[PDB]
Amino acid sequence: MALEIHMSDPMCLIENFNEQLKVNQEALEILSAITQPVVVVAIVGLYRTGKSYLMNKLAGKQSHTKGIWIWCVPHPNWPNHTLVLLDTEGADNKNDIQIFALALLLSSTFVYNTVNKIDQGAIDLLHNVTELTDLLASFFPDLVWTLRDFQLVTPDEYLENSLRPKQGSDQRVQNFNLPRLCIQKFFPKKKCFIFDLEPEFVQQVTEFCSYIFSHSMTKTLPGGIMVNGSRLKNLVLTYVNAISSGDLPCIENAVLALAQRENSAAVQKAIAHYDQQMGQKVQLPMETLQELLDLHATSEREAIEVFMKNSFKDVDQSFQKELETLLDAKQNDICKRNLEASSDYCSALLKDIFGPLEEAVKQGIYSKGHNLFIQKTEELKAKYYREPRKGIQAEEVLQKYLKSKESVSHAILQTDQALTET
Repeated sequence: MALEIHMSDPMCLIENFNEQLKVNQEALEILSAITQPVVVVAIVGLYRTGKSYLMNKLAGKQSHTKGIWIWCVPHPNWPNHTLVLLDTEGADNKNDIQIFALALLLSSTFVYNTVNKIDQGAIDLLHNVTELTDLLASFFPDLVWTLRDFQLVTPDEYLENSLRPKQGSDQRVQNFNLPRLCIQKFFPKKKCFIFDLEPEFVQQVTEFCSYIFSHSMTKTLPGGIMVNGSRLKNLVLTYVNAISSGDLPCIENAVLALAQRENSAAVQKAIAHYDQQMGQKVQLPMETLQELLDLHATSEREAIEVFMKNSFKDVDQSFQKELETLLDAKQNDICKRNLEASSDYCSALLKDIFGPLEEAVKQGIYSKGHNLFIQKTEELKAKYYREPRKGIQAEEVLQKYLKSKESVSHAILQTDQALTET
């Protein structure tokens, strides 16, 4: 089951309106339904607003300030891959650093979109967002630093030269090297672009898109764990609830929370499959108990397989043992329902087979006599035993009914013997 989604316009994902970080639930239902692997490239534009121009070129064809906006499009070069675009723009206060580090945590490519040239303020700002996403192999996202509006030096050498530290040890050169060295090791792969309709300006914006479409990889987690639309939803809920609660987002707790949710979903898909198979193949008045248990075993082994194909790092087999106890409870319930259905069905058979019989004795039709009453009851037991499928509780309910009619049979014998003497 694969559901490919293509949306025409971007939506709001995280809201920083007022003071609390609110999550747009409608954007999560669209994201969760995505089954393909996602390539999340986050676009963060500082200072001047860029009318989300880079986001539209990456999508294949309004203000995104205090919050993150998401846009899911199919990858143009990678088949069966979903391109997820995150756009956000913003001395800037501390509330925008939280959403920038969020976009950095959710992304596999971080597009830093500033203006003019690389100043100390933009480096200090990028250094600040890397601290909220704690860093304590290749799951770190790559940096794409774009510069708008402007000894031959290439843009790549400029970015590598804008981060080259100067030797020294005073508390004003160390503070000059600390942010420029903290992002040197944070982003292992770096790329720089210089921007300036003009026929030459689109040349740099297309090779920027060609670099994003050819280099940006599927987002992964520590442990070689590919991320799709469902797992990115849990990453957002884990990271947002971490920031909104005052905690620093730890990544080892995000993967455990994701594992505990995919396992809870696994035991539900197993029970759902078991309920479907059991509800479609079982009519309660079964012929024999063994035929009901064989139906349960076939549905049980299929449910266990559905769990194993959807589980993810089952800790101590706690979810598998939980599933096996629920299946055993359904085995005891269906066997109890099988006996009740056999008793209730067989009770309705006696009301119709012995209905006219106990109604005939009420009018004294055997008050002759009794030898014709025992042979008529015996005749009705042959019709009851030759019913097509009545369950396994057929013998116990018949005897329980016959022992309740002993007083009626003894009374007919008294009347039959009372008139033979006269």
